[PDB]
Amino acid sequence: SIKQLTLYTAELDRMLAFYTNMLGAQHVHEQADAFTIQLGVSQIQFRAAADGTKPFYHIAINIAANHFQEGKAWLSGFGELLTENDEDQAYFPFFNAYSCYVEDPSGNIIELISRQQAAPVLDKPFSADQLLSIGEINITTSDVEQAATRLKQAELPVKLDQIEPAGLNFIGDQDLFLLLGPPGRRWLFSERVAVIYPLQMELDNGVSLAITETGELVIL
Ligand SMILES: [Mn+2]
Repeated sequence: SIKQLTLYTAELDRMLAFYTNMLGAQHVHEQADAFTIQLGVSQIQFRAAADGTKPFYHIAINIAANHFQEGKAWLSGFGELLTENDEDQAYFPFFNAYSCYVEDPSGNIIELISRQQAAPVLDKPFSADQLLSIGEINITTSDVEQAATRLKQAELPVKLDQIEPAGLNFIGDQDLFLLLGPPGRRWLFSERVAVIYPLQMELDNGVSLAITETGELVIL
């Protein structure tokens, strides 16, 4: 799992307000030029972006197998559900998962993903407290092959021979997938195209990595 994910935002105040309203004050902690949100076992720290930049990312959050429709209703309370092909939800056969989407104030593509066999069945109502963990984060890089190699050296599940430098590459198993790809292409459910912005993350296993502002994946 992702223990800590650090992202940048040009809209810190609006984002603070948005996530405090969505998740509750108990899940959000404000700092001077950053704040954190707790998503189950995962934390995201949003930091002030450099002037003249407007970073955004694609983040999917795991929810229970049996709570996709509740999650979808809940999400729609915070913004208009995104659509693709006139559909306001998606089914992904490869992940056997249902997904729904909204944009936050920075234009982040916030997905709720309900993995039908790779998530728990929770016999209990859905709420902000039932966001399980981070299920997806884009790793948008200036060198996909170099990135894949470093990730495998970091001992992450990478099938090097399958890596497509020009497309999206799913890295992981179970309930967490890093979306490794180049910039350029429009994200599903969004007007926005993949663009390199910096981030860093620490995994549950103690592995930590960074994407520099030029798109280099660097294993910290
Ligand atoms: Mn996704």
